[PDB]
Amino acid sequence: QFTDIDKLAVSTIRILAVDTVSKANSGHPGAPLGMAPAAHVLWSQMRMNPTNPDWINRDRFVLSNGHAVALLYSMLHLTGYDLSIEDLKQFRQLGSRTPGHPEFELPGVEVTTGPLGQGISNAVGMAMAQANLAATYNKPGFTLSDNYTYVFLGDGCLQEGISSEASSLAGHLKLGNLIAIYDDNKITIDGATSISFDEDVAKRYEAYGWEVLYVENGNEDLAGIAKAIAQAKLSKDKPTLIKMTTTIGYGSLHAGSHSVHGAPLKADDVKQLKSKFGFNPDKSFVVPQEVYDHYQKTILKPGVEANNKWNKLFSEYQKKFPELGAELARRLSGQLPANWESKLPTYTAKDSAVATRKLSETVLEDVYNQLPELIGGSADLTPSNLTRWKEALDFQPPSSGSGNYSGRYIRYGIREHAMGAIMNGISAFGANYKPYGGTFLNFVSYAAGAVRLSALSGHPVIWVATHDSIGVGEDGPTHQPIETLAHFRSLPNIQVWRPADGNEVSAAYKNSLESKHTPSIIALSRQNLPQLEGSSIESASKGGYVLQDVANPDIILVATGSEVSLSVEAAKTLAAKNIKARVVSLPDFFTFDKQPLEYRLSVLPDNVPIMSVEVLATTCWGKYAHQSFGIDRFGASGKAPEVFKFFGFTPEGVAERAQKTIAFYKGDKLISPLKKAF
Amino acid sequence: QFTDIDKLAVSTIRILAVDTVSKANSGHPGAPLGMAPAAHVLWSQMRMNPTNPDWINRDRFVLSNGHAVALLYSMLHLTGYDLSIEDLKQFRQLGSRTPGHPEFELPGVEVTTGPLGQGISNAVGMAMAQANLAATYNKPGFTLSDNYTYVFLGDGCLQEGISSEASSLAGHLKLGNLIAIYDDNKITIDGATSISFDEDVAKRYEAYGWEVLYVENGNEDLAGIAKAIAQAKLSKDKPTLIKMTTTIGYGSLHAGSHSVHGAPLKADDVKQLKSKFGFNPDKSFVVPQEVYDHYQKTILKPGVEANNKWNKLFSEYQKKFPELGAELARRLSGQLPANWESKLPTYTAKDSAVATRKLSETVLEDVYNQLPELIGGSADLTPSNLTRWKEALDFQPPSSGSGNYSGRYIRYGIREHAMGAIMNGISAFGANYKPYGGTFLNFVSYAAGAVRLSALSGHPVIWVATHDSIGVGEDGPTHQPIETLAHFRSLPNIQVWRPADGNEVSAAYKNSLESKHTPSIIALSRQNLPQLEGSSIESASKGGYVLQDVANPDIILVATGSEVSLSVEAAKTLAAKNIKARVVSLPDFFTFDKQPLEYRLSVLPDNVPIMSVEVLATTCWGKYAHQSFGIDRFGASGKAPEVFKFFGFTPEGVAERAQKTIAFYKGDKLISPLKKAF
Ligand SMILES: CC1=C(CCOP(=O)(O)OP(=O)(O)O)S/C(=C(/O)CO)N1Cc1cnc(C)nc1N
Ligand SMILES: CC1=C(CCOP(=O)(O)OP(=O)(O)O)S/C(=C(/O)CO)N1Cc1cnc(C)nc1N
Ligand SMILES: [Ca+2]
Ligand SMILES: [Ca+2]
Repeated sequence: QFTDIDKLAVSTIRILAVDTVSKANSGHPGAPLGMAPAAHVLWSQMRMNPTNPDWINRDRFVLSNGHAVALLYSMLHLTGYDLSIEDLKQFRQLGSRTPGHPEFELPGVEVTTGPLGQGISNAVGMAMAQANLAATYNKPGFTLSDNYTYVFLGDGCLQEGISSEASSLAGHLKLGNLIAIYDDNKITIDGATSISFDEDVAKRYEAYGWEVLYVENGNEDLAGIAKAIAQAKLSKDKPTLIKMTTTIGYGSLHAGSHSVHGAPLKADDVKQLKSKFGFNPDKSFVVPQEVYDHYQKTILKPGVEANNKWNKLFSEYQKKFPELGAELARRLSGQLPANWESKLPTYTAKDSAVATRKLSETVLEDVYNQLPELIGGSADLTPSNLTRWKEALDFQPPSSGSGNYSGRYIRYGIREHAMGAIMNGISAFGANYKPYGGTFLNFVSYAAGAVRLSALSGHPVIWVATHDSIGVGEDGPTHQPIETLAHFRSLPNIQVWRPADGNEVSAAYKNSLESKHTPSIIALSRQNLPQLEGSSIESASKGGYVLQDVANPDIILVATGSEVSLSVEAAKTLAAKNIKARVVSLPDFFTFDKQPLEYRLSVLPDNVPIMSVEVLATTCWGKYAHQSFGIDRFGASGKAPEVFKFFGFTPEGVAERAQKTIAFYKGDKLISPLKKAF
Repeated sequence: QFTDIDKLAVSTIRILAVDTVSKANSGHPGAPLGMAPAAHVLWSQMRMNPTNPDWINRDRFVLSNGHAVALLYSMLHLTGYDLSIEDLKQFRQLGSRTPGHPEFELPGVEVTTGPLGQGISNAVGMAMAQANLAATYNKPGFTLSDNYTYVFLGDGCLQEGISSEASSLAGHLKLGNLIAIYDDNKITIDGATSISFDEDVAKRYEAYGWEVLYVENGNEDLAGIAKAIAQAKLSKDKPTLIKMTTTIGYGSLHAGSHSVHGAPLKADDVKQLKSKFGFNPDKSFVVPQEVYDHYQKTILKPGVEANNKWNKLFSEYQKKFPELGAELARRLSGQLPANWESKLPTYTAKDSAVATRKLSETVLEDVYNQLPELIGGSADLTPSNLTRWKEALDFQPPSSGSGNYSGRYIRYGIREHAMGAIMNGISAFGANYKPYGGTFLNFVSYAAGAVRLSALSGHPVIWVATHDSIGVGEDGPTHQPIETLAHFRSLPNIQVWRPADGNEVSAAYKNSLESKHTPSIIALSRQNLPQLEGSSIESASKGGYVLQDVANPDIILVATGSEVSLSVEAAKTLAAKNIKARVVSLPDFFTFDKQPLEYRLSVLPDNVPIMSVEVLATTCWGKYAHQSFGIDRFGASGKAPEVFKFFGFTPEGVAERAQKTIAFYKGDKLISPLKKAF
């Protein structure tokens, strides 16, 4: 039952968003105006604490149509979050807390959106995390977890393939606490949706197993919107999509036109809009006191009290369940178990040779019990990635018969992109969730859109990327990575691990799991590799180190993964020719670059030629080596050993190129590629 | 009406594919065994010429579930293509004509598949190309174009978001000559589809506007498969999907199990399989003469005659329609109009400043009439990319009211990945089709899966990627490319143009359009840039050149796009300090690298420090410069000019770093980064 104060709040939201966009003379007024009614109704019935944006059991909201951020900033301010009118007055300005698209860093913003399709996919992950948390910690009389996951999205998100992947999986998973509101306004940047998007959205979502509800007049029907949301909560066995029809830019002289999608409304348009809603056309950023009072009473105080009651319930829970209570308390503090790394496998040169793919499997087997927050999965490559521990229980709806929500292994299906965004959502949920997902390194590229946000937002997600090179063999070039590592090494804030042996694999996992703000891609091989003499978790955790040292080397061979052992063998060939080669292992560029310059230079000093060895593109190696031996063309379908030889990657081949490099620089003064002039 | 010979052909296909996989001791026997009946029926009614795989009006077949390639190689051999049993006996071996996944290079293989979801998307493009060719050249009594586009796909392709994008668009486009057969075998690598994929596929496709037919017993129902295909052809207004249920690995002792998906069948399993079908369990690669005879009579001879009648029809067409006939003849020869480049815009330092985004629009406007094979489009960013010429007619179904199939502008919607694969399909169709698609550079990354195949297969598609950097301004970091260029510059066989001004933009388009085997990404800016003194189409067409020369320079400033003008201004600042700077423009790494070493060294010689300037990652610049001034962190939301200054990109900022570089190397012997030791 909504009254005049509710209508006033809606007008306030609409005008505040418009003023925000107008002052910036940049931004999108359309969707904010169209979705204001829904924002008011939804937020007014959400259980959250504006004074504690991190409350674990808060209902969560995701703006998948991120360009409509002026609406989110308006809601954040109006409902009590730490965002002021001045912040809104700095919308889209260098260094403000109000960037042109929602950023994870801001309190109240659950994830970074802007790239269409990501938000809704993130929400699927949030709902999955909630389901697991509840199934793992809830007890009779102690409902610690039961929040809802709300999402706003438009035609753009519905067209991006990632949302189809995520929605198909969400339907299979029967995520009944996931509720999405679709802004059905029939407009996109190119004009009417009919010119490129006339599918039956409702029918498609029902096909995924979603319940689809409708709100014919999303422009004014507050009760209808409220009723749809209420109904969505009743279908606990199906995620729900609410097709809410609205007029983009409602209120504007050009409402319903693509022109109001992403350009500020003209001054006179804003004036008539305000007058129309009973506001002074000559005033801006106006918030009637009655509106603040209303939200204080309907959202803020009730939210603070809900959080209060929850803290009381959790306090008692820890007394009732000391172990589970301490476990969750630890997770909420964002810390892994003390000395958890002690369970990471260690090796010596005496141990047998193992593929890093298998070594990875062993690490997972040795730490999954120690890390209850660890949630794994694979994009339909479980037997190939070796990402599922022996007695794992799959994350599935109870009715499946293949597992339940307390399960910790996700069957993502052939959906890399959605897996990437879902992991971001699981990570964003909190409670120290540590999601990891497996697939072939070459197909991690299918999820670049999501991986980029993992890096930008700082979601510590982990990609277990096996079959890292031509070592794949027979499957051929369409399956053999060449540009993949160079790509992500060029992406800020992402670890790109390529472990050479057992100890390096443990270091990769150690650093990846302890990471709080940096995602990780761990590139693994399927071919067997020997346990290197000189490797250790401690040294490899530095991203780069001297594996095999020698006094006054004639050359330094810097390599990664499978090529480190190759370089060690090449060193033997060189030694047989009275040539000294120091071998450097560079497990991770990112981690290495984080070390002090002093250390990095001790690894890659001046006065000695440095040649890199890695069976992938050489484009990214200029930062560490003078010359590079790699592959800058596509692969080949053939037995792995034969393919390596085809490309010249044999001990002799490396040694020969080392000799050429030595002769090439004889008599020259060499400077470490690490030294910069500014 | 199929008889015993047809059943024998199916058994021959099944066993040949199995033997092929077994000899390689690598590969996938599952789908080939399951889809053999459909392959026989489909191919037996396809109008194609095995003796001329390039016949423009041939019905086309795409194996979207590429891992099932043993089936395709079997069909190619059995039906008369230039592929021998020996070729099959070299399946998955280094250098053979039969790699582990289908490659575009092989005659009879329409596109490269293996990465799931690409094939079906490519097919959508092929059908679109056919529709346009027919609408453009067909005349009363002269039906030059009317072929069908057939596709085989499995659960894997249906799960990848790219196929949803492509299928949604295909439905909107009412592509009635597109017919897809879905291998509904309920199995994927992780096991039963029910664990991650239980959506209602039929309902979803009907929601897109596709007609969905069924074949309950795809293991034996030859007539049913034939009837489904016949029915599909009757619905000229809807693409058709045939849900054909089969048993994966039909015939194997382990049929129906995930174990037969991608591992050769054991020796004894193969033996019982052969005995079961009436073949000798001790013989391999057996083709009964009656089978060759049957295909000679039902496919090869009829195909040769159909191609013959078509050649006769086209010869008469050329006499009837001299102009249109010569036009199509030219296109079929794969050549652009003689001296077509004469229509490319040219500029001088006297012309006004223009954003390369706008310059691009002008090129398109000046050549679309000259190039009838040019087909453009945008992923819902037409007004932003400026990719649509003034009097263009959109490619749409006749019933749309927005255009028809003769239209040359595609409204791709927010579907970058599908746009990438669809352009590949349009390019692959032939008739010299030149598709180009626009979107923001940062979202080209959403289509990496397809772009990679553009490079691997060698489809000369063109991406008009606007808003190339922080110059984007207010939209912020989620929209500002940092790693994008570095990523694709690390990918073999792809041009990554970043034109600095008017002449460079024309050079970019000249090289991109004349390209026969290399795709292109043209990175464009939105900010205005001046017409450079020293630029020209001829010079820029070399990928790299000396824009502003000077005798005995103290430093060389090498830059791209918007940073070239910045470096020119920086040179003025340096000159004011009695410092000489030569300015080099590097529009395209790929094209530059193609030039003779002699030329490249003349542009980037020894004995002089070289500093690169580009507002993106520096990770890829080690190949050309000693020091690099770029951005290796994410962007910021703010007015463009302010963002540039924040990152220090002003004439003074570049000049200062140039001075640091000069001092850093004073007294040292410098070698061009271009010189290699091997
Ligand atoms: C294509 C596109 C938009 C479409 C707007 O349609 P919508 O239906 O989602 O909403 P409205 O109803 O509000 O128009 S908003 C937008 C941006 O770049 C803006 O962020 N873009 C470019 C864009 C392209 N591709 C991706 C992955 N993300 C994007 N943001
Ligand atoms: C996941 C996967 C396959 C699933 C097979 O399921 P399917 O239902 O399409 O067919 P079957 O019925 O024949 O099993 S086959 C396959 C490969 O790597 C093989 O090419 N892969 C790994 C893979 C992952 N992701 C992408 C984009 N492409 C791939 N090829
Ligand atoms: Ca819309
Ligand atoms: Ca299948």
